[PDB]
Amino acid sequence: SDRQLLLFYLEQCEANLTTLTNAVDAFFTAVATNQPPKIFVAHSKFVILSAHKLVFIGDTLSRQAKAADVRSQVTHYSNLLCDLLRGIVATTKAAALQYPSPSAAQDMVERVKELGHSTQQFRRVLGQLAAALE
Amino acid sequence: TVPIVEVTSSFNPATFQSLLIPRDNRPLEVGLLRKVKELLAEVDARTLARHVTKVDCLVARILGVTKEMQTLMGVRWGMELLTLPHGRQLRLDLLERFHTMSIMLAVDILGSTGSAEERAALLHKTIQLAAELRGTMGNMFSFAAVMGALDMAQISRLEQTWVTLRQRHTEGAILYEKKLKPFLKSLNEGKEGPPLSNTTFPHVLPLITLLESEHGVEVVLAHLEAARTVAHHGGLYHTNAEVKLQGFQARPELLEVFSTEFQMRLLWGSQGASSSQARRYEKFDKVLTALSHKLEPAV
Repeated sequence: SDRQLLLFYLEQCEANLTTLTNAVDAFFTAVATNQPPKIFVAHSKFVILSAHKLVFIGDTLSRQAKAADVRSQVTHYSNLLCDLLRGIVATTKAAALQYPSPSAAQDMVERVKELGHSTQQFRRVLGQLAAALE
Repeated sequence: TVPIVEVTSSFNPATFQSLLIPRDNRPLEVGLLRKVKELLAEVDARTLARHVTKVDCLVARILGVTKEMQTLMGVRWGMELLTLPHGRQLRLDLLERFHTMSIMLAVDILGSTGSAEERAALLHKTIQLAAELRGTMGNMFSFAAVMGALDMAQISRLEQTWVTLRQRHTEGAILYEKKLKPFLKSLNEGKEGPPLSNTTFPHVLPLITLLESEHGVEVVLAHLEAARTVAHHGGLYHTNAEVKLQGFQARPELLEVFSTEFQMRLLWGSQGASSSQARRYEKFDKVLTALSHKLEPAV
């Protein structure tokens, strides 16, 4: 019952998307007010934590799911999120190491920004699947 | 519909019944402490290890998992379940188990009032248990719960006991300081863990502690990425565990001793075992340090 699943986890994803949106919001303010690595690195951890909840969900869906189209989709998005989360850790490191560096911070910011985009598109594709199933 | 979300703890001390634990028991009843010490003493560290691993694995859903259990979980294995957001109750149960076990082991030790010399021998056996958990059983969960016991401030300040462990159980003491302790330090720093092929219960305490709420952004991502290997390997741990225990001849009473419900009731008594975990744990931290001071006074 792929549809049962997708709806269940889409709903799970959705409960945690609030906290992620908050973590990311907090991240962006710290960066905008020029906070030191002590601070924004902390916020990075929170952002990486919340978003990793989605990678796990995607992995489960990659395991259960009976439809092979649905396994291909969610494996892709889970893998792709983890890459972004690595990018976030790397560029965050670089931000701290070079602090204060407006440009190194921007790289870090762009990576978080793409993270928001991919988790969005991921939730969206979860929904589009579960709907293809009627 | 399909998969559900456990909202309540799967441990229910208040309803636990047995020959050891009668209806309305007091906390830390002496006879029962004595029986528990007797039960632990009766048997070598290896069978102690086999026993906890069994229970550990049942609670963690590495063993004893029906298809009907799987359907309710949405996943095959508890290892997978504890990465998922609804795995929350599992994660909390494993945390009660972990700390409550460490308390149990610590209390047996501080209950060894004969002399620093008997205590040292008991300490040496606790270490043997941790070495067995780690090596024979490949059970990182109770391995760390046992090391957790050996490292409570209340145990590590028993100077007479440690000195005499150094004198009489020299191999043991070294094993602890030079092998076990630094192994655990790696596991927790997300360094290379135990060979998957002997593993039966992987290191998941960093992970479940994270998801419930110290580390740096880099190990934090290290525990999380690693947890994917874990979840993907639920079927390997089950296998290993079932093969490692084929022919296991369990002693009922011993299983009781290593059961969290039994422990909660033992430690906190009926009534007491239902209090919050924070309060139960706060109050015991004081009970320990007092025993510890009566045993080997600081002055």
